[PDB]
Amino acid sequence: GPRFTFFQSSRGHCQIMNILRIYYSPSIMHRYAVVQPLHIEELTFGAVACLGTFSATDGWRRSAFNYRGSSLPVVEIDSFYSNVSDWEVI
Amino acid sequence: MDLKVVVSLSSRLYTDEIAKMQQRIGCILPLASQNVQGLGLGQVYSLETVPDYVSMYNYLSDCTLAVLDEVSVDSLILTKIVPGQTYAIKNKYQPFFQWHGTGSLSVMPPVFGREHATVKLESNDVDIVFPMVLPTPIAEEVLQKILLFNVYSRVVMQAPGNADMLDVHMHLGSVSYLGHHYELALPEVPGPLGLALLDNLSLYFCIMVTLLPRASMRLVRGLIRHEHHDLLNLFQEMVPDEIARIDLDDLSVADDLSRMRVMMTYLQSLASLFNLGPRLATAAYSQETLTATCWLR
Amino acid sequence: MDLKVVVSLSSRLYTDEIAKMQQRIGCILPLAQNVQGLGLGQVYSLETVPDYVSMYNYLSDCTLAVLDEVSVDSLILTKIVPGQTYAIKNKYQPFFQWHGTGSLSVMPPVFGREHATVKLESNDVDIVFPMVLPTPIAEEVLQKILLFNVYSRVVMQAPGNADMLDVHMHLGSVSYLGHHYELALALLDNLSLYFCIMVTLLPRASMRLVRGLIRHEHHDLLNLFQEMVPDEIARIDLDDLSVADDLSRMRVMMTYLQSLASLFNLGPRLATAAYSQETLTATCWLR
Amino acid sequence: MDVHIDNQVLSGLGTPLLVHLFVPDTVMAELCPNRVPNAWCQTLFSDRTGLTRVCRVFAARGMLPGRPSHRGTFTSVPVYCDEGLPELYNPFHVAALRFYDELVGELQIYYLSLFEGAKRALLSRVPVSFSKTRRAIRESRALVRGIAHIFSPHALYVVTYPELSAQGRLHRMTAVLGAPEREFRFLISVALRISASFREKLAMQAWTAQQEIPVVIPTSYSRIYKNSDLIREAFFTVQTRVSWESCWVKATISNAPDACLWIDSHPLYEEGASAWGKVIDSRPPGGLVGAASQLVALGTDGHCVHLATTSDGQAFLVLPGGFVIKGQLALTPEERGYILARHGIR
Repeated sequence: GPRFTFFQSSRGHCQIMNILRIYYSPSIMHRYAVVQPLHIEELTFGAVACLGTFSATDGWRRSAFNYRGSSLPVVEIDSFYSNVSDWEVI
Repeated sequence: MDLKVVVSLSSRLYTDEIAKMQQRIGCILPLASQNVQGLGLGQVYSLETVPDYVSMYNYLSDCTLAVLDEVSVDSLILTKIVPGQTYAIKNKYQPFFQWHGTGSLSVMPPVFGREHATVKLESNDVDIVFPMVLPTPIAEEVLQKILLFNVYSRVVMQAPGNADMLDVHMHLGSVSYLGHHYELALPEVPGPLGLALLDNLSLYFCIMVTLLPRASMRLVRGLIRHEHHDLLNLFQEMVPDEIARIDLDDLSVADDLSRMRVMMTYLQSLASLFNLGPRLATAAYSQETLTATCWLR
Repeated sequence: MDLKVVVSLSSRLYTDEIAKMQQRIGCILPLAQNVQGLGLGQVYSLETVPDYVSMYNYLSDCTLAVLDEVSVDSLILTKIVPGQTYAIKNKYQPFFQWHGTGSLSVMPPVFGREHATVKLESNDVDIVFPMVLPTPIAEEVLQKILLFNVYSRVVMQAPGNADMLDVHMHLGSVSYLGHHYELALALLDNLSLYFCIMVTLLPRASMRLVRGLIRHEHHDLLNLFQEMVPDEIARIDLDDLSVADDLSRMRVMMTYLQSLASLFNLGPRLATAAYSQETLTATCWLR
Repeated sequence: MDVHIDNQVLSGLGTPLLVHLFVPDTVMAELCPNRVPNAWCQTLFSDRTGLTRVCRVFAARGMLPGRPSHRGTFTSVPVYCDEGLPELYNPFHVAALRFYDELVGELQIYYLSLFEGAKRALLSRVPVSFSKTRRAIRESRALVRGIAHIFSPHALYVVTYPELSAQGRLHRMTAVLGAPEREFRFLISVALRISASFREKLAMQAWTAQQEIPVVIPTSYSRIYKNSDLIREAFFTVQTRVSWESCWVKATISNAPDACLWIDSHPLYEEGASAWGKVIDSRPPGGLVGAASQLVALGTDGHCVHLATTSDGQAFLVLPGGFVIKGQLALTPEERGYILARHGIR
């Protein structure tokens, strides 16, 4: 089943995808061993976009977003400068 | 908002180099965040390493650039690059490039030789080489030329009867400009990161060769069998065997749409790969005094 | 901060230019100021064929600007900074869509020459706006006109292998988010020329690069899993050809994929935030 | 098991048939020490010498066999020789490989040593690599067998397994001398004509040293070397058992890449297989003074006889003691073209 994930990066926007492929390569080595695409789609494996920037002077401080059921830790981003860019496939 | 970031040296800058740093005023230098080392490109491009122009490309693209405007002894003032401000940049680089095109600007590693961008600093244990500033079409042409050279010089070295080593160094060779041809600096081994870039490029290539729109094959066959175009000069009235053997099937339209869909998405991904290195949008480069208002795109 | 740029008209107008500019008071327009070098009237000129890729490069070259108000002698417009925001309305010859759409394109008008072109007889500038249209709409339209030009030129080439009805049922119709729009028709001839010579040199280039990069790494799991991918017939002929013409074909391959790579990026990528449907305007900022 | 499916799909242009191999790590240690290489196929003939087209072969080291009896690298031998029908075999037939990472070391292999071991062993779509599908299911021990290698008296391991009609027509193939003979006698012919050039150059001159290279020499040089003691110049011709590592042909292939030199070094009287074909530079800014320093260090090697070949058609012999005997190089361009085709491309 598909998934959404998040990436903090201190590098620039354009160079970040090539390092993401290097990180992401064991997730793509498991594909295509058991499946082979017909009806041709599926050659794309995920896509990345920019959410924006934030200040690295104050780092992310983990806090506790709790429901009444259980506990759930969360990464807090303070002084975020939001900028939605376009989808870039891998 | 602040732009003024002062950087101290650590020892007395000698008066022989204050003259040339007076000569290099308004140039661009890569930052580290202060300190003295790495404020420049000597730490990743030294004499010891073969210049791969890709790891230093990684460092200049990954780090925010900086303008050097004032040099004094034991203190020199820098100015960062933050998007939204229209920086004044002077083209002060010995391989000259007039910005008659007035296009978008591009920064590149010193591929035009070590001497043209270096400066010796006998005060401390730091030497500075400078990033090259050059327009968009020359930058992308020299980029594809240095990648094609580091991928084909190695296979020419792989040839046992390598009768022609100097064939690519004079055909590929210099750079394409109407004013002059300007010979560049050429590595012999591509380095690791260069082969990583060719690896991802060949990955995109072998993914995109699995889908070709078959109608276009018929068009280039018909135009070859029409008059030979000036754009068709690279064929010199010849049909390659491969396009003759991938046209055994007929012309369809159903697979053509999804073919073109994945081709748009992978060409935009390839453009995102080749829009690498920080870019400048130019408004009104003034010709008579060699200065340009530019902001970070 | 005042980003407003007045364009001084040479000749006095009359009421039709008023009615057409107030018909077109929302749409955007390029720049260099001067009245002549104002719009796409230096590239949509009828003294030549109005080409596509040079039009794209000229539009990406100069900055963009929105028109605000028209007087008898002045043409009040405001240009675009990537710092602050602006407003944008459609007021276009096709009234397609602004469906909350997080990305927007500015394409040159490929539907019709005079569909955007407000033609003025008092001054022969024949100003013409680029089409503002959202991004999947723009990609689908560019796909469906590129393949339309390939199919038209191949049925002009040989009328045996191509027809027109089964592609009019297929690629004359654009559809997006419950809206079904219609589009039909030598600039696209040059574009399809670039596209066809790209895909023609692509097998030789791809097989040369994979034979170059095939065994650098001596055991990678990714390398094998990407080299079992390609066509088994796309991997025969390299050493029959020499080095010089092959590398020239590589050079023209690379510069053409770079040019078309920026071209299949959708040009000046505007971005919308909140579209008010009852007002027909969107809040925009350059990105 | 990667390089076999690598070269199998690759060499379909210039080869109909492809044979897969192992190479142990002991059998090429005398070829190139310190694991300096990491190829190129050119199978010359036995009596139909001529010249043939070249084929590239890919390979890998450091990846271990499924046999733990020995642990070595991967190679593979293409076979494309037999005209029309491939059912005939050429017996007593060399097949040269140029294993390399940057052209050092050669690999001579037989068709008998290959095939006797081979018999002894036995909305659209993406298409799959077809030939890799049958190698994963084999995974067995009987596919690899031990072959007494003929050039070096060791074991060379082959791999083959019942793939398909190409390897199926291989194990039925048989058919009804001089493939190692011609290259050695060709070396002795060019060595005899060069020694004859030295003979006639010492004859037309006064039989005297010009001493082109400067060395100081002791007064007992006519004692610790005896009178007319050219017994090393005598048995020079037997000692050159190698040629394409030897500098003599290295100058002829260097014509395609002006002030260059290649030096062979043979010891004073059988100290061992010293070296063949080293480099004297003039291109980089080490310069002609560095060339002169390396040259006088060559000349002061008191227990090694050096032979110097130029690119422009001249041969030189260096006696230990700084004495130089001039000589010519002029050979018929048929042998020149045969040599540069034997290495690579004209």
